[PDB]
Amino acid sequence: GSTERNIRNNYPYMHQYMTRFNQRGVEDALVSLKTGKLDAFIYDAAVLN
Amino acid sequence: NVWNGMIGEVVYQRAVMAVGSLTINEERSEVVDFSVPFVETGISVMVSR
Amino acid sequence: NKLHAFIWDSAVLEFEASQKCDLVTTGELFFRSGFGIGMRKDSPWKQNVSLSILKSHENGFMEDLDKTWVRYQECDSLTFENMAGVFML
Amino acid sequence: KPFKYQGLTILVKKEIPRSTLDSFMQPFQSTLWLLVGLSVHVVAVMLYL
Repeated sequence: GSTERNIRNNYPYMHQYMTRFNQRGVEDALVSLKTGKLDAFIYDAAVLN
Repeated sequence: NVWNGMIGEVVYQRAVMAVGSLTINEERSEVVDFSVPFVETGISVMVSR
Repeated sequence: NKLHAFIWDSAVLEFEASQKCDLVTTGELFFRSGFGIGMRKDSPWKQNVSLSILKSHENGFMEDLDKTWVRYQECDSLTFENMAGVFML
Repeated sequence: KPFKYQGLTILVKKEIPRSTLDSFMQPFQSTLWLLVGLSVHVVAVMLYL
């Protein structure tokens, strides 16, 4: 997506560590963040709001 | 070097326009022709309270 | 206190409220839009200027500009004068 | 493309809640002071009686 491309362009090292916590979709990320499996979700402002 | 998805359909003349949650960035605007942004978006971090 | 309310852009009024303690905004933004680089219809600069603006948004240059020029707060915000009366008494 | 997203809003005066010397005399008016005296003195004397 666009968020991954922006992360790669800005902070490649952060992207390298973040690749191991990728999610299949938005709802899976939400249910993972509700539990302790995840701490922060990075995604576009409108959908997150 | 091949675009896939909504941008992929637009590039290869398979679709005149691509309405949807399409973020505007440098590479896409270089490859396709965007319109005026009608809603504010951007990277954001969403976490448990 | 010569004009009760001033209708103006969010950025300018937000900066003024940050700078001036006695002036405060209200929020609830309406008519959302974006500042643009106005210029003639038939100009070759258009595509390259738009690309440069988008690239500047892609990296933190616009964030750096916001930090340097806009995003700095002087005054945002019981007091002694509230209880001065009992000391007077 | 827009370089700063923002809308229209309203600026007003802060209207500081700055208080006066009588910040604790609001609940009762001046007359009640005489009245509260009339609620004590005439009692005390008759108690003495």
